[PDB]
Amino acid sequence: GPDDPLVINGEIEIVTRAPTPAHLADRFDEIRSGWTFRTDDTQALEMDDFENSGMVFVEEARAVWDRPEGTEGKACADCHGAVDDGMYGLRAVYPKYVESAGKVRTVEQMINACRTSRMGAPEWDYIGPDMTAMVALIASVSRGMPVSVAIDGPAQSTWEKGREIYYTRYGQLDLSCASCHEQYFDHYIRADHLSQGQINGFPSYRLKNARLNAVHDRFRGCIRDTRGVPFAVGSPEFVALELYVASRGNGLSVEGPSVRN
Amino acid sequence: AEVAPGDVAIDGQGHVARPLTDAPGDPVEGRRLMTDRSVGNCIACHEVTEMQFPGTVGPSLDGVAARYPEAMIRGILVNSKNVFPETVMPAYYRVEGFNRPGIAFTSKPIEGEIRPLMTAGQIEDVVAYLMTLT
Ligand code: HEC
Ligand code: HEC
Ligand code: HEC
Repeated sequence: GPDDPLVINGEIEIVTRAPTPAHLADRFDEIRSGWTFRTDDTQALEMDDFENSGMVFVEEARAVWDRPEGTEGKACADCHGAVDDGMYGLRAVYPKYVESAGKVRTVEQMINACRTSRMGAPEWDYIGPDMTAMVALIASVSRGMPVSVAIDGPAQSTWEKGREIYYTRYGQLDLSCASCHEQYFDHYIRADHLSQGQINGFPSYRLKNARLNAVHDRFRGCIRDTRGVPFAVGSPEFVALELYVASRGNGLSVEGPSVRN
Repeated sequence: AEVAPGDVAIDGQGHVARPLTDAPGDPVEGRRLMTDRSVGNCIACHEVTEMQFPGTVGPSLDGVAARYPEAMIRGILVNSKNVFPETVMPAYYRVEGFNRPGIAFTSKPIEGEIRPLMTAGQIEDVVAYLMTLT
């Protein structure tokens, strides 16, 4: 049900409904996880890692985390230690302004910066399976922590650009993210129950395509489906949109990898 | 002979008092177009019980012909925003003004002339179908 509690493995409390972030308060009476819009059967799949097929990829990435790769003969673990310690909390605060870059960066950009400059290893395709499994492992060790992305300070112009995108109609169908997810959440489009379009549960394991789905891959698919031309994955436009959409869910718990239609 | 997108005669309620083509509308083809996910895809948003798994974003169209005149129904299909300003229903006879329009779902930019989502004839067919909904 929409108001039932989500607990994972009998151990991790997930906040699935939260007071609306101050910047969005005019628009929603509260913010809700996508989990709260799913049927009971689908909801149950996220309650135990043994039933969440998304966690099979996470367990694979746990082995990658310890595997030396690249000309430097190093594994992530050689610098960051055990992933449960070294990545604790990170998913809750990205995208964020990164000192060394003088810009807002996503987790995927950071990972590929380490692969090339510190590991001597090939970059992973931004929305490919290797990257998305590693981003899911990083999400999974912060589950239950509230999403807390900064929207002001050095992130402000980026968040504002994201907001402009979220409310811009695109494609020949002429629809904005807000057309569906703000005005019509809790309605149906054909057999799909519209949520608020939150990303606190990403990468999502979709029962439809039986793989993990990267945030930028979901964004590209949504704009394509307006009969429109999406921005490139990893582009400044989708980095900005990710910051802004992440902020629409501030206060919900990290949930990734989640299970969705 | 079809009235091209540039040329449609729209009053100030957005109503469109004459047909967009001289070809008579076939309501059987109308019915098909509405549930064709490539053309009308109307059932994504609208229930019609006369006709599976309809959306709830738009109102049920049962009885629509009892409640609105034909000119208003045709106006909704030419450019819904003339009748329901800021609606999420697409403009099915508009060819200008889109941001980043793509060729169907291929993510490729439409370069050159933009064709409307439906033809004049397709619109008169849907209108003829909708007119059966009394
Ligand atoms: C030492 C040779 C490293 C290896 C191997 C890997 N990483 Fe790394 N990483 C390293 C440093 C010195 C830094 C800080 C750089 C900065 O500009 O802030 C990082 C940082 C990250 C981050 C960002 C962390 C944060 O606190 O915000 C991430 C997400 C990250 N590294 C991921 C990562 C992964 C997945 C790796 C294996 C593929 C990996 N790193 C290896 C140094 C080194
Ligand atoms: C209606 C035609 C839509 C538009 C415009 C956009 N989205 Fe969407 N989105 C839509 C559906 C029917 C669904 C599946 C059901 C649901 O959960 O809402 C989605 C899903 C998403 C998600 C996944 C939610 C989750 O896993 O919990 C996200 C993150 C999402 N949509 C984002 C998004 C953005 C950023 C959009 C503007 C670029 C956007 N959607 C437009 C339908 C529609
Ligand atoms: C969702 C993106 C829609 C699609 C696809 C179609 N329609 Fe629609 N329609 C939609 C809305 C939200 C509304 C109500 C106006 C508003 O913005 O609040 C409508 C309304 C109509 C009507 C008038 C019905 C009434 O007011 O009682 C008609 C006749 C209608 N729509 C027809 C129609 C057809 C034929 C479509 C496929 C070509 C179609 N709509 C798609 C939303 C959406």
